[PDB]
Amino acid sequence: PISPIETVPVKLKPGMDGPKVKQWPLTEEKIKALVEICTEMEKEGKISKIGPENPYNTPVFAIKKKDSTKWRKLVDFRELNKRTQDFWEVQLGIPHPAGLKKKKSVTVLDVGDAYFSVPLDEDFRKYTAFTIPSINNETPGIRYQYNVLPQGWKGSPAIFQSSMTKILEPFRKQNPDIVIYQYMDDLYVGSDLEIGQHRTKIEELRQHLLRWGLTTPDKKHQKEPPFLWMGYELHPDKWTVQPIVLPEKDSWTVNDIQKLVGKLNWASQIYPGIKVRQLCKLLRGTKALTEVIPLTEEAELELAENREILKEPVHGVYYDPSKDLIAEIQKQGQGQWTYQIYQEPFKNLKTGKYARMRGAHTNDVKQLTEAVQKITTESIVIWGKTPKFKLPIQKETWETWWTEYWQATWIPEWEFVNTPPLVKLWYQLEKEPIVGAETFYVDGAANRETKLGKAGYVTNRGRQKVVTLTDTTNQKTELQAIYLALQDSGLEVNIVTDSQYALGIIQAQPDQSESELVNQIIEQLIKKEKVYLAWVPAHKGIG
Amino acid sequence: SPIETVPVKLKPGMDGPKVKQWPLTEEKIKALVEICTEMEKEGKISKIGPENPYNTPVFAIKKKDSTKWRKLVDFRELNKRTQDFQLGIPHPAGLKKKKSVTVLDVGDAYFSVPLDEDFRKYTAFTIPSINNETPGIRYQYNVLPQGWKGSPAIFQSSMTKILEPFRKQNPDIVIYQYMDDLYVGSDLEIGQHRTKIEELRQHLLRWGLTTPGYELHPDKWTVQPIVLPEKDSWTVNDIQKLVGKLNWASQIYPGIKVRQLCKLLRGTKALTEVIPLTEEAELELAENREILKEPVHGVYYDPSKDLIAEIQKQGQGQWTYQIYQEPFKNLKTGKYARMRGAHTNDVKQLTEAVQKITTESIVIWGKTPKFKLPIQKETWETWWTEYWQATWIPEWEFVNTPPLVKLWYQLEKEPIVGAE
Ligand SMILES: CCN1c2cc([N+](=O)[O-])ccc2N(C)C(=O)c2cccnc21
Repeated sequence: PISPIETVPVKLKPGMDGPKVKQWPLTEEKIKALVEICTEMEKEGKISKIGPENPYNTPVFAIKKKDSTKWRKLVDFRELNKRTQDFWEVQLGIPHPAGLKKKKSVTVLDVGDAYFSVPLDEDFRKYTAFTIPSINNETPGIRYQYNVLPQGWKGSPAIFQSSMTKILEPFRKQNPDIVIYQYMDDLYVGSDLEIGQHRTKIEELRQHLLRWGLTTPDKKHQKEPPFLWMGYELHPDKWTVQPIVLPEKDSWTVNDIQKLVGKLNWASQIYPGIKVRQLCKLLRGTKALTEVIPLTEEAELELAENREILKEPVHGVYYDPSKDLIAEIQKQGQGQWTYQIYQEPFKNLKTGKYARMRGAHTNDVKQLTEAVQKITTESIVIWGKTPKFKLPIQKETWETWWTEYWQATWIPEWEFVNTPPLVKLWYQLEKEPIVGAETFYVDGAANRETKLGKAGYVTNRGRQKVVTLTDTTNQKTELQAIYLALQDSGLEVNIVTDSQYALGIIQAQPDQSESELVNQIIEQLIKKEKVYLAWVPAHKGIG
Repeated sequence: SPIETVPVKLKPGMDGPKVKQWPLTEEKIKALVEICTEMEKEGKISKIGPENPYNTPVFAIKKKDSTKWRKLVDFRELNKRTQDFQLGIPHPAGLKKKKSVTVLDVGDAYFSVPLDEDFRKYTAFTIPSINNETPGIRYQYNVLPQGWKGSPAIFQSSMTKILEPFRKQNPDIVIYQYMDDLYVGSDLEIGQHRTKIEELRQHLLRWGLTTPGYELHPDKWTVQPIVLPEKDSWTVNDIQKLVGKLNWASQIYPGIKVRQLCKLLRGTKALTEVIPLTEEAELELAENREILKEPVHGVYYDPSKDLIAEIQKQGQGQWTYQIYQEPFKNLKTGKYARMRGAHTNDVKQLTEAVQKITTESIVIWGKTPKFKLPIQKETWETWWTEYWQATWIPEWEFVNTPPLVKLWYQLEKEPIVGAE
């Protein structure tokens, strides 16, 4: 049924004109059908016939919908959709189950073909014109146009949403103890009323929309809890993680592995422990997407251990606003953190994990800091507030690092939690030269073009060394110079270099890096008891 | 209660802003919901549909000495896209020199004035909902928006008139309007300055708008010299440190030389080894201290070029900055110590810092600097608004501090005792 709602004014993108595409030829059956179907909505006032003063056209198709050996229709609005203006935002981002509060009951109403309930701006209707031909392409084709928002058209979702919002405003005002959330063509209503009462209000609302032409579905098929809402199995009092089925199989294709690793990765958010390191290996060197790969037994043992993790199902709890939010984090490995946000211990609202590709140069604390921050942003998106943090790092350690680090950084109110393993400062360069320690003056150079270099050092104690490198580069050389001094030095060492990169390290004091070389240097820095590193400008006298 | 409206337009070719709303806390979505239902009533804003695709971020803040939430919109994008423009707002050169200046919030004035019907769309904004459980509440401005650049433009006239009598009756005072504010400076002692300011409000209040230690003190903002250390005896290490500093510094002052000191540095000696200064080193040094006793000659501000502010965290609560237009030709530079109470957080300290520096830029050249911040975007975006308290918002980019530019400025001079 059409409705008495103000139409939303709609225009084509800057300087474009309506669609003008030809209509495919059709079987006696696919034409017969569409003629029946259109005469239908035609009588419903949903679509109206148009003459030749309309030069536009969109391709109508006919496909017998599954589980109905009866004929249905489909209009191809691709082109019109290209030429239509943009709207603000149909689907901001998805609400997360952990952000809902429990309700005694939740009911869903199918405001189904309600797109055909809302009317289309009269002016725009012309662009929606379409044709039903005839058998032998006689003379005319039977032409029509939508007087109502068409299923498939770019604007339908947005307009349909704003419309429904107006329409629910009065009911919403009178019943603030009730909750409505529209998503697509489903009205999800929930509340804490005694069930009879709740039943009553829905009927009320059902009559309200009904005043607006928006008819609701037969008893023969209404939906009931749990609700499958993209990934979760939602109950009014608790949510549950819907089944993740790993096909146990005989022979495995590259592609299959990709999809497999895809799913397993989505999974790890809720089930950390899931792993894919060996399963990823089966990819190296793959020549085709359909080439079969032999499952290394390291891969069997892993594929196995994951079917087990995905056995134990998981249930979470909804949000209670009268309680504090707690976010706890753990470092699973280098650059790997896991977290769980909960209100009542062991009663988790949400969990997740992060892998941090070392990149240029970082340190564990900096990395913790980014975890907190990523967590902090998602908490604000979910519960409009940020968690109290329980963190695996001492207050002493954090104070030392941050007060001195070169970049501005911060961590919201938090508290140390002694859950091993704690994140700590792997090493710290001394601030002034060490007394009673050897001093290596290191230097390294390479011919940019030939990639031929030398690296070495001489010390205040008489020692010296030098090495020749093939296929090297300048930075490598300078670094290598530093590596050697570290290797041959002993527990305490002073080292002078004119390397630019040394300035980076002195500043950042990274504990991870992309460079296997910087990494070697770092392992070395860690082993020492005391290291003072110093930079002097290049090519001046100093040496 | 409208008037005839001045048509505003987007610079040619441009299209409206379509900036995304940053997530907000419960606390502030509530505050804005209230703030907006009210203004909607008063006819200042109006709900809109989906047919409007533009958007600009919003948020709420509270001024120190304010415990009543204030709505602040981010119009930087709109402003960049808004045509420039008889009263056009000129910057004097007098408050740079005043003994004191006072900033006044006259943002309220604009809401009286209607804004052209066809430019309203471009002012669309959104109050988002928690966990996206609801769609956003979209509004748009019917009157002149606060923090928009067209706003003090259009209200120029009304403003000149409103003021003239305080003006002509006190030409010993300066008044500067930079967007939602009015800087009011005088050399008159505090007694007369404070009292004369209050009078000025009353002068304003009288025409309608409420217009609200704290006092500023221009050109007490002197640039400091770089002082070089002094020891009884120098070590290999002190010299190396000192030499690396000077070598870089010579990009600013080309008369700084490092050869006689570098000489003492030939020879693989132990860093803790003490070295006495050759009389040739001693002079070269004394000669550098001199070149350093004053700012580089030749740096002149150029109205048609962007102003740039760079900050370096120095640790222990300290920060150093430099305003310039051309690298190494600084117009001003300085040191900032953390505000009492910001003892556990950098983002707090840094936004305070940014605010003070922007203010001075305004006073001096009436222009906001583009900032270069020693912070990761994510860290800044997540928490900057929490502590922001100014009607305007300057431009910024996130960077990585070269270690050298940091060692240099740490060297700036400080009061022998302080201010007492
Ligand atoms: C209150 C309705 N509802 C619910 C809310 C919601 N939102 O706010 O975005 C999204 C989905 C949703 N669904 C489908 C529910 O089943 C539900 C379950 C428990 C509480 N509120 C639930």
